[PDB]
Amino acid sequence: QEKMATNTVYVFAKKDSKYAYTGECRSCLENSSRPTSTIWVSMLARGGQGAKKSAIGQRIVATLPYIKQEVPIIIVFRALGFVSDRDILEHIIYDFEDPEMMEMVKPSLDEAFVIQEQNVALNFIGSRGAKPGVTKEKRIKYAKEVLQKEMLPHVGVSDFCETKKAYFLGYMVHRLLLAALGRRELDDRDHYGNKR
Amino acid sequence: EITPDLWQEACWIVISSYFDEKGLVRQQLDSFDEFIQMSVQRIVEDAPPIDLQAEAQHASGEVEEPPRYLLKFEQIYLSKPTHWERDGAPSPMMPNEARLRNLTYSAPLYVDITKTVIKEGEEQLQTQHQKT
Amino acid sequence: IWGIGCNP
Amino acid sequence: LSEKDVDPVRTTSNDIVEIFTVLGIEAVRKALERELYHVISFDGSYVN
Amino acid sequence: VGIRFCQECNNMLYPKEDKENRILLYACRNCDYQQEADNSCIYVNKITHEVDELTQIIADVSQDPTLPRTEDHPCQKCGHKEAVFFQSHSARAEDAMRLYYVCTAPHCGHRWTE
Amino acid sequence: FHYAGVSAKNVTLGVPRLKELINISKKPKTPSLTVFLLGQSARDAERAKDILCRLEHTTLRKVTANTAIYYDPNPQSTVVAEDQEWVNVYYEMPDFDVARISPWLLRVELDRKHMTDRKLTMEQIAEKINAGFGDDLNCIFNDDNAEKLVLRIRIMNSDENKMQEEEEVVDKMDDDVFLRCIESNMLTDMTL
Amino acid sequence: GPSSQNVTEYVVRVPKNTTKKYNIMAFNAADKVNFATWNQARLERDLSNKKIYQEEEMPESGAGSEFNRKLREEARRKKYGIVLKEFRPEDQPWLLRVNGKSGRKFKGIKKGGVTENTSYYIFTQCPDGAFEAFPVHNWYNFTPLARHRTLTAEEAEEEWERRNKVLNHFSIMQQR
Amino acid sequence: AERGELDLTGAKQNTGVWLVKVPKYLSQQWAKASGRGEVGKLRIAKTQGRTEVSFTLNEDLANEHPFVLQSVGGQTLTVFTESSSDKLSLEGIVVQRAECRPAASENYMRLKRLQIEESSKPVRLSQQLDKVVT
Amino acid sequence: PILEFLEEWSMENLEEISPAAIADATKIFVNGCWVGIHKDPEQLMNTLRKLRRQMDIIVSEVSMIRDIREREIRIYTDAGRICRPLLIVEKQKLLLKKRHIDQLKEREYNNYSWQDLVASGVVEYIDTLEEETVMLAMTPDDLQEKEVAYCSTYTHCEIHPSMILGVCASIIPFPDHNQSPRNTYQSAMGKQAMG
Ligand SMILES: [Zn+2]
Ligand SMILES: [Zn+2]
Repeated sequence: QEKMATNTVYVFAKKDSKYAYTGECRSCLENSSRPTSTIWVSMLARGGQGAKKSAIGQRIVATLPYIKQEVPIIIVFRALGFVSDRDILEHIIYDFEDPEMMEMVKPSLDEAFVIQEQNVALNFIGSRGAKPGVTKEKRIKYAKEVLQKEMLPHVGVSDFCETKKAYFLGYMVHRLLLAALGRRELDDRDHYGNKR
Repeated sequence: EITPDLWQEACWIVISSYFDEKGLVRQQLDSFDEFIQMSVQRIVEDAPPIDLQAEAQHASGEVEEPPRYLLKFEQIYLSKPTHWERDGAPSPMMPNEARLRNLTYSAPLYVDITKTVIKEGEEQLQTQHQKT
Repeated sequence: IWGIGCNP
Repeated sequence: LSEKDVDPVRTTSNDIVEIFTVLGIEAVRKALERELYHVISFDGSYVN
Repeated sequence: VGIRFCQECNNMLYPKEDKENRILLYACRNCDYQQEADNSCIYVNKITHEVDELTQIIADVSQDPTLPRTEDHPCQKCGHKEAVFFQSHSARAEDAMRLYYVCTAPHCGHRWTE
Repeated sequence: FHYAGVSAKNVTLGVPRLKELINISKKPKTPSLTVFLLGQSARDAERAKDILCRLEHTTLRKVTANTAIYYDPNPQSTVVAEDQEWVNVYYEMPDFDVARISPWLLRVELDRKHMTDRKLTMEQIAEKINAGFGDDLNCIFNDDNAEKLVLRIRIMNSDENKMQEEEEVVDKMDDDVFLRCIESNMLTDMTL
Repeated sequence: GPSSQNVTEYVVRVPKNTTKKYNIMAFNAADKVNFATWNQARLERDLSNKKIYQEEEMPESGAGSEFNRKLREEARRKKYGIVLKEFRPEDQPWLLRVNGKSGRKFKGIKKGGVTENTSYYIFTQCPDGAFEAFPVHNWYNFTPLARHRTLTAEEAEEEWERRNKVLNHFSIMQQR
Repeated sequence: AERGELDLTGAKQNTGVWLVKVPKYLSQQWAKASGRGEVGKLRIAKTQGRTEVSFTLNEDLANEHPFVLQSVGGQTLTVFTESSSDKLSLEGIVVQRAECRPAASENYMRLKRLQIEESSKPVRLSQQLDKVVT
Repeated sequence: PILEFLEEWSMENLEEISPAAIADATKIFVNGCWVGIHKDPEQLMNTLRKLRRQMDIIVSEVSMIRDIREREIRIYTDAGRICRPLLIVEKQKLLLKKRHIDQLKEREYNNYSWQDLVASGVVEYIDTLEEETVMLAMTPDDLQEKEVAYCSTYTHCEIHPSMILGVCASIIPFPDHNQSPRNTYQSAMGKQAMG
């Protein structure tokens, strides 16, 4: 039975979806256990128009597993513990010299400028999580567990692996930004390299 | 030592070597061999050990008085395909017999299990069950 | 199998 | 059609719904006939 | 053009105008640090996006076995005859079939377009 | 796939077109309209070109080479070296300076190739932008003799003054963010 | 002079045991860490288990179940989940507070990737002139936290509901 | 002066320390005895405009290790110790980083293969049983 | 084993990496996990391929791919990757030589087989992702030999082009002289034949 390759980053463009470009990665825990969990990083299209919306233009969002609502990406990076804007961009953009990529990242940073606390970001992820959250303490611990295990398991599942997950998430974002800029071609689903 | 214009013979010699060593259905056989040899044992080892204790039995002082039972599975063993008759006498099961008698070609699966009892009596006993 | 205007 | 130097008599759109909103139901009868005849006769086939 | 991050809080600096002095100041929202802006340009958008791909090309691509190589076009910098030549290889490159030549040979790393 | 190049247009034919006609879909896959020219416009190719320009949607984004938002406290200062000459000429007899001058500046460069292809005029574009945004936008346009076509846009001088004693501290979008929103709206929906 | 051709060779010593364990403290270059202003510092294990692990089971635990009800209460809580984990400090991150509350605060996290095939040693000058090598017990990467006003979580939720903040964000921060 | 105070005297003295990445065979050779107070000699030879660092394995221990330097300007590193008396201290600031590489190229792969086999010993595999267990 | 070797061969780990240094270095992914970056990619790539061809540490199935334009090296040890064996070309000369086919010809009483060919480095298994980085020659003698220059950097050669066909299509005689749908139809009819 043919299946799409796991533990890889694939960027596709979906016309119907509100996201102009969507980058998905399906992660499995070295095939040892657990179902494969897919995490999507998507960029909203500039077609949506508003006084603030047109100014921000393209804004990156992430569909973390087991969280019902889309989460802004800068919030995910802050939830991992990288609070500073410069450090988040350091993980996302490997060379700060290029202006275009930084311009792409700017709107998403503006959207998440309300949240500057790691605990607050974790609470926000828990609150918008599909599973109900009774209190702030419970929501924070639940969202931390989701980030530790459910999201990007192949990078790590325990052992304080937040830095590795942050770098791989930033790689997904970097590839999405390159696709949006047009520097990298969008991946093809039919290639038999991808079809294990 | 280059092979010029003798290539039609040489290419089919190397192709023949490939097909002699590796059959046409080698993928299925190799994957199943990987399953049995490695994956079954790794699945047994990956499973967390079973931890069991009583629910404050006897309503005594209960200073961890309920015993703790720990089970850890290890060292999975597979026998050759075997068919047990109505008498219960084990016997090897040839494939054709399985086809004719509508039997299922299967092999027994055995696991070593280690059971530890911790009753807070200052002594822990780790009995081992072989080839369960 | 012929051309772009024909058939595949 | 309103733009100057565009013939109002002959200008035609392939969309039948636009023909209905602009020109009327009879015009759509004729336009739908024309479009169906184009799809049928492109291969050279003929239907009465 | 470029984005400047404040030293005090390591966050993005957003443009702000001081009405009293009519001086552009890049000030973080989170922290009070303010910096005068030398560039004096806030936002630049190139709709034509006529950006040369010569800068983007990596000199490492010369090592590729699959790339075609021409000895017809000599290198300008060092005169090495061999030069792998490849097209834009870029999405949103509009309609360009220009060949972006890359000089082979170790460490020359010269990229020219003819 | 097996139409011809003679059509020189995307055309839906065959089973999908049959389904579109049968189902009377509101949106055809390839809506098309055949325009027949009335008189001399049909005879002469140039007149037909004029009609084409009249019939094809054109926005500022199509004719704009690049846009840049600058901060210039003084219009006479002319932070950009190039605009010094024409800004000085315009401010020799300044118009709307009495109200005020907005410090933030939007500078738009229009590609000459696209401008001449659609036969647009700098004065025409200025008039259209002025009409679309009323007096909230003040536009300065170069002469066609200038090698680079430059349009300079600033926020309303009356709006910059706010013409209000209270002045309201709301300070919506300040002026730079408002200028960015204006740029996006102009590029998308100018309909020149 | 002798500096252009000097050859220095020193003995290497590796004591079997050291009273003080050796760790690595790594600061990011962009942080511009400076020790001249480090008059005082406080390094201690974190208490974030207050928020998410312990003393969070304070009120319900000491509510006052007794007798059969006590037995059932304890057993029910235990079997409900898998016994909540408490403080085990040695396996928790480190918090650094330089110059008390006034100065910057850093957080160190143990390097998750273990060095199963690598070891790290530190060479220090000593009066005897021989290098001494000490194994690296742990690696810590410290990242600072700005000593700026932090948005309250409730206020942050309220603000995020108005995701379309047409008004300037800087004024909003000033209001808080 | 408190329990949580960090003794920054090493930072004040600006004591310079060197960080080195060394392989497991070397560390395990050192750990074998680990109590003799000696494992080898570090020899540094400097020329007009080039410096080389090498380590010689002790003759008893064996029964050449060139060192490659790495730039430390991209990250600032310091060493701190947690005393058994709960008195944290700072030893110094890292001023140079180095890596130790094996001399043997191919025969060293033999020792690497032996290490791989040793690490694979705990790996357990399904065992074929000839006779069904009764 | 591959991760251990990579650590030996000067691969800086992501945790120890200064964020600025990543931009100029290639990223090494093993089974889809970004292990670290390497400052000099080509030397590492050549070493990995040598190890695989000698079957020392890297198994034959393990596939190394280097994307030169994107500065990424990807190593896949995953299962389910589909691979085909290809002859190896060094310079413009096939590595397979007359001595190898002489040993193979007397396959009986010489215990020389396909495994010996793989271990000798004459042939190699290449999956599709690695096929993207490989210059192949349909026929060795024709394409390797010097002619009007088309490619002088062939890295692999096909054993025989007729091996692209499957089991049922291989029984078709002169398949290249037929229309394609007819070969497809014969593939289905052959399954239903009597014998
Ligand atoms: Zn700041
Ligand atoms: Zn050159």
